[PDB]
Amino acid sequence: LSFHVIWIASFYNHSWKQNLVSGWLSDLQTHTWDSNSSTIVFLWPWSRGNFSNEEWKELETLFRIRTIRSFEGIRRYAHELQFEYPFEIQVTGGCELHSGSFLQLAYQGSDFVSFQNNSWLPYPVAGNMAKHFCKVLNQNQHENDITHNLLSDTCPRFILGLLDAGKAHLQRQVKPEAWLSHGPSPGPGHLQLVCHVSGFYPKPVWVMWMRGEQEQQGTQRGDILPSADGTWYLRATLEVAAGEAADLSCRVKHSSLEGQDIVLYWEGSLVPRG
Amino acid sequence: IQRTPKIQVYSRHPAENGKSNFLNCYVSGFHPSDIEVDLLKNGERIEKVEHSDLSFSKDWSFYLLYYTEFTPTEKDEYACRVNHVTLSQPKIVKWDRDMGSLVP
Ligand SMILES: CCCCCCCC/C=C\CCCCCCCCCCCCCC(=O)N[C@@H](COP(=O)([O-])OCC[N+](C)(C)C)[C@H](O)/C=C/CCCCCCCCCCCCC
Repeated sequence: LSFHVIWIASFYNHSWKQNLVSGWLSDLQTHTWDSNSSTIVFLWPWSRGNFSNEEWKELETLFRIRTIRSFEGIRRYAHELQFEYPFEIQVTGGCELHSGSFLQLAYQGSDFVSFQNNSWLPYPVAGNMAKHFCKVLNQNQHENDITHNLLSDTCPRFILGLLDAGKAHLQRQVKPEAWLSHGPSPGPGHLQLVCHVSGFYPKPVWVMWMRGEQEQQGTQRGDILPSADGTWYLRATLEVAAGEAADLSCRVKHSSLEGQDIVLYWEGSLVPRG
Repeated sequence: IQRTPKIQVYSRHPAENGKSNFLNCYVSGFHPSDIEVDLLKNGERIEKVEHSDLSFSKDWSFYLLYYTEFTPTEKDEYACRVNHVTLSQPKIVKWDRDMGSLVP
């Protein structure tokens, strides 16, 4: 929900790093950072919001300065914090509105520290190094107040000119298509039937193998997977005894179909007929 | 702690010989973020494959989508080849498509 920013900082050795930053509206990517130019890149025309051209330049300079001090601070205190190269630091921070806000940092892919109200606190399991890291992070209270204001002030502001300006994207309806295939891993004397569902948006979707009106509770639904065009994909499989795949159908329900379910039948060359 | 990639291969549309389509390789759940992903046609690397910007899930494991526009024919097989620090050697996952009726 709403908006968050993610930061991927890879410290390969003391003299080599990589830095990736991107902004997300709900689950949609809306911005990227080009660290070559130190520029915020707008993936959609509406990802600017109503924010003035020059208000973005200030955010860019703040981002750019906070990044270079971040990489230098981490490398200065790496041995103090027992950070051994190579290591990765991930951050995600953002907000909601109506409401809520968050900012969390991981070291080597595990919870490390997070920002609560006005200061950084260590996750208890992260141990003494997380406490020592919070000493450096809480060095300057003014910098912390600025971090607070980005989460509780700037971030809801940003949705306020973004979710309205681009809900037309998040609320569009794109009908799925579906198709059937043979699954590659059946057990002996059995078949795996595969129902592919592709091209749908938004994400929520219903898919079941059926025998007429009877849902087949052996239907194993996969993860929903992304398509390059922003739509979603799902595979739903059913294991059946051979010959017992007669009268089976895959049924897809989706908001975009307005009750007109897609129904495909295990039939024709799939069976195969005579 | 290191986490090995999950690898899922899929097309955007049902396979129809001679119809352009998109081939996808979704790699997810891995850590650290360095990874090598190639799409293969008949065992050989496809040039100029696209991928999404690196991102990560709530549990901090990374994920990427690799894809390319392609046109299958009956004689072609496609796959996704992934290398990662967790892998002794690159893992190849085939695109599973049906050829249709086998025997005339
Ligand atoms: C990409 C598209 C973005 C679109 C955004 C539009 C809407 C934005 C809405 C919400 C955004 C929320 C973002 C929250 C960002 C969290 C910032 C926390 C980082 C604080 C860094 C300290 C500041 C500073 O500047 N830190 C430095 C200054 O400290 P100092 O003691 O020298 O004080 C200055 C005194 N002076 C004399 C006046 C100059 C100091 O070196 C810290 C080092 C900390 C070392 C650890 C690094 C921390 C890792 C976190 C990095 C996160 C980077 C975020 C980028 C995505």
